[PDB]
Amino acid sequence: QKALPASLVPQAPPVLTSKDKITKRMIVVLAMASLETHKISDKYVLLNCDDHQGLLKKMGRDISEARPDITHQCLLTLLDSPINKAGKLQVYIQTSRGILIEVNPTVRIPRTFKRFSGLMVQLLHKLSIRSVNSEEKLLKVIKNPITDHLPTKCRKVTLSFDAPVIRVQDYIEKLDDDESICVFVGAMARGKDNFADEYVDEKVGLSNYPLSASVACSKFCHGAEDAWNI
Amino acid sequence: IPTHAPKYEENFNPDKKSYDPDRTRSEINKMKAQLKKERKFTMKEIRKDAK
Amino acid sequence: DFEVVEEFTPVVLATPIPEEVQQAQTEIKLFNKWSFEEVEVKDASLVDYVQVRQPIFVAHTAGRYANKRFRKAQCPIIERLTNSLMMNGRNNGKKLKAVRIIKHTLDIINVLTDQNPIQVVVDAITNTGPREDTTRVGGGGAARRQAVDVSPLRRVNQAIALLTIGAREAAFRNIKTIAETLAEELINAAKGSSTSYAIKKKDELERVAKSNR
Amino acid sequence: QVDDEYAATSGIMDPRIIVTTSRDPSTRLSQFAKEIKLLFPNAVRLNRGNYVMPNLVDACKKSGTTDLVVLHEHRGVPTSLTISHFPHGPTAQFSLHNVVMRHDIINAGNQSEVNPHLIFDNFTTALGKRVVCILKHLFNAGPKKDSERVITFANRGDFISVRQHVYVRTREGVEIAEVGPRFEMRLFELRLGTLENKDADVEWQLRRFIRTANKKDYL
Amino acid sequence: RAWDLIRYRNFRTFTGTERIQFNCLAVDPSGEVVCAGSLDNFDIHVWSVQTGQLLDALSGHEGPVSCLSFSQENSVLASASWDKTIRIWSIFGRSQQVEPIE
Amino acid sequence: TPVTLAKVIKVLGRTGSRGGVTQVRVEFLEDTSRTIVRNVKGPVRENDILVLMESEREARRLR
Amino acid sequence: HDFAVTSSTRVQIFSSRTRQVIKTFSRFKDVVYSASFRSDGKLLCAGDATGLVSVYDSYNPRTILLSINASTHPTHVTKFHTQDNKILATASDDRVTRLWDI
Amino acid sequence: AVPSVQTFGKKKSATAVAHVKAGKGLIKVNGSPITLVEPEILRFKVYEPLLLVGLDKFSNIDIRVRVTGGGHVSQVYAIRQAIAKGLVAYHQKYVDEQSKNELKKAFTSYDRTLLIADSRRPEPK
Amino acid sequence: PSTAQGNRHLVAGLSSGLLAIRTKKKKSNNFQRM
Amino acid sequence: FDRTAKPVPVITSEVTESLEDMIRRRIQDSNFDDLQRR
Amino acid sequence: LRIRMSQLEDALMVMPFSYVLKFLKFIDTVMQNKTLLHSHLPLICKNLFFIIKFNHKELVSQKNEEL
RNA sequence: UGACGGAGCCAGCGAGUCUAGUGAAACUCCGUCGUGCUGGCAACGAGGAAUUCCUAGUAAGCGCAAGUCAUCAGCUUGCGUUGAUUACGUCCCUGCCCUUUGUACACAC
Repeated sequence: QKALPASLVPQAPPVLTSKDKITKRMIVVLAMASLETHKISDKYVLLNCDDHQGLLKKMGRDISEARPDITHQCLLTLLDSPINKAGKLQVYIQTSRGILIEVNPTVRIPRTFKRFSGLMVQLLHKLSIRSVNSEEKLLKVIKNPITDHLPTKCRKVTLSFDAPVIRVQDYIEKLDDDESICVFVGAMARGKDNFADEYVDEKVGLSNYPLSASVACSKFCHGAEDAWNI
Repeated sequence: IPTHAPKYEENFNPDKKSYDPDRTRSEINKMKAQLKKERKFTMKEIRKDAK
Repeated sequence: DFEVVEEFTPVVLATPIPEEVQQAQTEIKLFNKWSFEEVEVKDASLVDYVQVRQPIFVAHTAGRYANKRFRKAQCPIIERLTNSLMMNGRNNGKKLKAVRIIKHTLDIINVLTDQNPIQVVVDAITNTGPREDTTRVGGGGAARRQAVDVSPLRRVNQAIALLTIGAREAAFRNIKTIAETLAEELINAAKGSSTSYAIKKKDELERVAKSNR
Repeated sequence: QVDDEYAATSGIMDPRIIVTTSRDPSTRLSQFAKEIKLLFPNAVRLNRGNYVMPNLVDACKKSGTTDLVVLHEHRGVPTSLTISHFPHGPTAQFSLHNVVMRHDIINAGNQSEVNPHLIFDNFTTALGKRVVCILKHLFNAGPKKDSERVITFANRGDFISVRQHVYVRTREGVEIAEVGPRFEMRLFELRLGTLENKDADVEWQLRRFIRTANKKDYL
Repeated sequence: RAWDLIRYRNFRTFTGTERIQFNCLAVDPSGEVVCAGSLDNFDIHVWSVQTGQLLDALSGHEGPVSCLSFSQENSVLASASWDKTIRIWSIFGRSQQVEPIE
Repeated sequence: TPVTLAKVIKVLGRTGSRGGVTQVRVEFLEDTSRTIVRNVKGPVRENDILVLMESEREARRLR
Repeated sequence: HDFAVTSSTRVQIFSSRTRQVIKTFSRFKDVVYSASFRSDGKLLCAGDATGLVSVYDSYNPRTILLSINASTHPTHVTKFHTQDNKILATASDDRVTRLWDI
Repeated sequence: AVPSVQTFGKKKSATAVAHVKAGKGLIKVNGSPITLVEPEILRFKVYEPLLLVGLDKFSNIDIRVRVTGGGHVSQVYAIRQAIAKGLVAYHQKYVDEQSKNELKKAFTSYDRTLLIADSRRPEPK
Repeated sequence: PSTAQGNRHLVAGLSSGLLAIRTKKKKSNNFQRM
Repeated sequence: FDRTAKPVPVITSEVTESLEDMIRRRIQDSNFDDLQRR
Repeated sequence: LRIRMSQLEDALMVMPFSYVLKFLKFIDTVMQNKTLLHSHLPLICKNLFFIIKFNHKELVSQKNEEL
């Protein structure tokens, strides 16, 4: 009795940004990312655990906290997840130095590491990155706090290991038709999972094992895909 | 979702300017900046030794 | 029964005055269209802060309300809406433009929902203003919030602010203008539909206060 | 000694000072005016925009303020200050030449706000005594003798170097530190009425174009 | 000047600094402060009663202060003067607030 | 959730409250004799009504 | 005293005293199908071949009041209620009519 | 020879002189009628001295206003002030004092800035 | 419609692409005192 | 050629230490000049 | 005793009515030990009379024969 | 909050035989369009971290004049027009200051 749509040819999904605070989506926030740049005399680099013996110790910090590889391999996982292709996700990151970066769904993050390093240098110093086709602007540093950009109806949870463990599928179908889900995952190597106490009302976890960062991201994304039938 | 490739220069340097692919407009911008700083320094120095 | 005669000749003037203008000497309506009687504030604690008991002809009372503390609690709430509408760098000072788009949005509020638009905007204020909020109890900067209550002047202030800036961002680059987005916002806020920026923001503030109560 | 239009309330009463900018000031002039209002005490700043100078003067001299400091700029860099003493008193208007301000340089902390000590160096002429009186009756009378901020108006050939210092007195001398704006101001005009008119009689104004101009000081 | 009506002694005398003659006064309800206005000075003189000192000189009338009265409940000062102006001074507690009614 | 209304009878002074937050003493309207100490955010004065989502909670200081 | 004629991709209101087009509505994307006035004669609904009911106010073609996005099929008939004022009935090539509160 | 009355209405730099005398009932601002006073959204700011007290007070008198200076909204505020206090002064001088202070009570209950401007400002805090 | 009160119209729009309207239409004060 | 007036003095290290040890001497011996209460 | 006289009327105004009721219990116990009643009579009188004078409206609406 | 195209209107400054006055703009009304950037493979669609200032004719918008022995024209100072939001409480944080016999005469503390 119910008719078809008038057009069966599949449109691309509408790519969502911070200029659409209405649509239900999944925000993933990579917190405490290690994205800092530094001078060599002549050259700029992104601070690794491996490009130096003691540039980090000359800057004062310890070398174990200069890990951009793990926010790289989280960003790859989130932007190759099917929910990003279906257009129900956008990726915000926030550096441990307090710099918020909005990551478009339409971006193609480069697959090797030092290509991503050379991308992050120009992002951190030019505050904006255009496409090669130069029609839109698809990786940009925006203004803190993140709650100015998150949707107006959005439950904000954070991910940890010591928390009441839930299942992502029934947890996401608990929330209602216009509520989004903002999942603060920590992109540290180690640290207390308190990076977003001031934004978050629910601190949850996914396993009973010490869960890696991109594995936690992929677990929450696959649960969201099953909950939204993707 | 469509997937665009990001445009960025390799071995980026903020202190150096961007590599324009024209050697007769990057050159005029370079030498405009050069005449501005040398003219400013020159007439600053001649008015302060006049003082 | 009993009847008073108090005019004794049909009043006619040498300058011709329009019939609706000389009809306006029996009741003061806003823009000569929208009556101020039977406009109640359907939520107590906000009566004596949303003022609808001195009727006006236009939202341009040039009176001085910013030289004592609660004196802006008796500026008429149409004019408080107008003054809050004329704010950003682009539209500062332009009170006549703000009055004109308030006139347009009350006309289209009435033509969509066929009821009194002053009653609609008063219901929107009393549904939008949040009844609880969180301050940041410091401890030097320990990121913990403590739920406080919130006074009715702050509720009317934040109600007008949420409504007007919701109309701005809803008109930011869509086909609709500020008058039509503000009309949609005031209608949805009046009935309380949770499709408005304003009462979604109220529900978030009240829910966060319920959370870290 | 205290002259004929300051002698009624020389040390009886504290002053009351308004500090205000020229018209639609730049941000560095607003920072500069905040620095001047917390250079000298019982001074407050007033946002001049769309203020007429006659009714500004009338509102000040019926509210009871003693004097007014109006600041003029040039693209951030402040260039003039006019001091108008209100009970039909004098206006000394100055130009400012080498201005370095702490809001420009360094977050070195906060200032001290004590009733300061005052140093006046070689104001030898009667015009020097006049400008000393007009510059120091905008300060609070009778500080404590252990007040630890001093300011200095030192004449250096008609260019009053103006600085502010804090000090402790150590075992072998005294150790000084520089707070607040340094200037060299120079008086280009005195006149005997307030700022409203410019029909007032001039007590002194510098003659730039006479041929014996650069032969003497306080000419 | 103030008069004890128990020991019948003038225990307090308040003068200004300007040698003016006072034409009206007003006291606090909680009698910490006396207040007085003249017809040749345009100021209002505010004295503490506990100590004897001149606590303030309120300025802002442009005509001789004809009358003074303290509100008996909320303790706000109302002065009114021959410049066609009544004026309301919030003296107590950090305000220093002035409201002129023409 | 049933809500309740409470009129301010006394703005409490010299409490050591955090700035922008003022303690206040409100009595109810359904039984206008019993009070409770709340602490509000915006500007408040006497005999104005404010809305309590709960009344089972006395207010401490904030600091 | 006025009537709206729905041609392809425009709706023209003619006057009943001059019989010329007083006003015209041309900002439709596909063929506009139905165009009727409300019972108060204050606003004008037009169903369009893209299933976008757009209701303007009559005698002002520049203020589109609201654009109901009905079915993806062409909407072929749109008329307000004749008793009620705030409900609009649109049937389309979706074999289902809809009552919309405006 | 005629009973006439002149008043003044001022806002920021606009100023309006209103002559009220006995007549047929015509209210004219700058020669043109009162129903032409632009910006046309504040025409009811100009009208409210008439609609607050009824047109039967204006049925026997003719007012003329000459408005110079100022801007649009300062001129409509000068016009309404001049009209209001001119009606009050006419009913004082040539009609009875009871209608005089009834008019003063009605205008003062609406806003006393129809009758007394806010004139000398600022405050030096 | 039923209350037209003026120039009354019958309009018919054709499939040919044109519109057909057929309407039915509808000394001195001294001397006067004398 | 000739000029109108002596131009504005460029502040040097020697003149800033000149008025600096001047005010060192001055605030050492406390021979400064303020107002006095009446 | 150790609170001061300038902030005593604020210290007694801050506390709610449950603390007023247990303050009345404290006064009721302390005037059985007649040693420290008589050494603090004007302090007990001042505090107790300000407390019930400030909280008089609620106190006379409490219904309990114990109080 | 646009772009075209017409129309209505409202100021206050300023008068050396000297220069090489009438009038403002924002605003108001009436027709028309219709909202995905730039080149001979560069920038850019309201500007990050931080930081500064600000309480009524105030912030901000808008134009018009002058050019006053210093300063200014790579601009400066006037003048009007339009005109708000939020504090107007508090020492909780950051600081700065004051006092620690009550003295000054009662009463009270």
